[PDB]
Amino acid sequence: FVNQHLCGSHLVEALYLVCGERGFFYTPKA
Amino acid sequence: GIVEQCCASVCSLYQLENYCN
Repeated sequence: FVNQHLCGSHLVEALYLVCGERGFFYTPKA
Repeated sequence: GIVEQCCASVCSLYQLENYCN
């Protein structure tokens, strides 16, 4: 069994793909 | 009851607001 923790939080974080666009405005990941 | 749905712990709703509106 491969050791890797996976949960809803992981799915929730994965949102950065569609979220965090802020268009062309760049700002620290926060 | 959304916190338990995501995980039993180590999971907060406040985390979604970090990247999305």
